[PDB]
Amino acid sequence: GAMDPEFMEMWHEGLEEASRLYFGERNVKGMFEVLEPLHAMMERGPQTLKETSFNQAYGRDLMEAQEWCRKYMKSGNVKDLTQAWDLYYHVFRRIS
Amino acid sequence: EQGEDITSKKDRGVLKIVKRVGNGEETPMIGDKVYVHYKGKLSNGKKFDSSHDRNEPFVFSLGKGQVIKAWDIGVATMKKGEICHLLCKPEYAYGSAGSLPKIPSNATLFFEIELLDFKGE
Ligand SMILES: CO[C@H]1C[C@@H]2CC[C@@H](C)[C@@](O)(O2)C(=O)C(=O)N2CCCC[C@H]2C(=O)O[C@H]([C@H](C)C[C@@H]2CC[C@@H](O)[C@H](OC)C2)CC(=O)[C@H](C)/C=C(\C)[C@@H](O)[C@@H](OC)C(=O)[C@H](C)C[C@H](C)/C=C/C=C/C=C/1C
Repeated sequence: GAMDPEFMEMWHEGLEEASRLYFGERNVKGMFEVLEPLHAMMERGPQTLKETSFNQAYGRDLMEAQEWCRKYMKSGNVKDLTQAWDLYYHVFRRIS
Repeated sequence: EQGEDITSKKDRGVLKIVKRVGNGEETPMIGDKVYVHYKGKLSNGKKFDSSHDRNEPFVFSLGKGQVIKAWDIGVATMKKGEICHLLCKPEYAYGSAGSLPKIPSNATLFFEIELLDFKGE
């Protein structure tokens, strides 16, 4: 029960780590390995009051961030990844 | 180069100019949440970023290494409402690794920073 992590904590810890890998260590591969399971978990949908609020507040923004990352996969244009990180930052600064 | 050396080592690594005087006595303290607008330019004057493109003030926690050293040093000297220019040698910015694609290895950076607000947490 108490130990089961929920959306807000998983994204807070995960964005932190993905950002360290990308901006700190220049490791795009590692960054994606952290972000992909986080987007994949959103697909199961909110299972709690806290998760539903989180999904209502932040779900659209995170889905947009994933779209920019998917574009980056095709374009290789770092500006696309920068757009994604503006959205991840926008979410992170509000949940933190 | 133009500006006052604000580094603790006095190695001219971060040079500051006040563009608009602020309103404190107070400068932000370690760990404060700081809210700014900013513009970043390379040494040839080419813009690489402006906070306004994110549609709200840029926020970070001071003195935690969340940002490049020049910012942790420079913003700690500012008063609320101040605008300053910082010239940032690579040792206080992105060093030999750069921040590609926009920022090359061994780049001196220029920032204009407006300190909007700061709070304890
Ligand atoms: C999309 O645009 C980027 C910012 C762009 C990137 C490219 C550079 C040209 C630039 O255009 O900013 C730029 O103008 C610049 O040079 N900046 C931004 C303004 C502050 C000064 C400087 C800087 O230090 O950026 C920073 C620089 C690029 C990287 C850091 C330099 C210091 C070093 O110690 C850090 O090691 C980790 C890495 C980026 C930031 O200011 C962001 C806020 C902070 C981080 C990523 C890390 O501190 C991270 O550490 C885990 C965190 O604790 C954060 C809060 C965790 C959350 C989830 C992540 C948010 C990510 C936000 C990213 C944003 C808005």
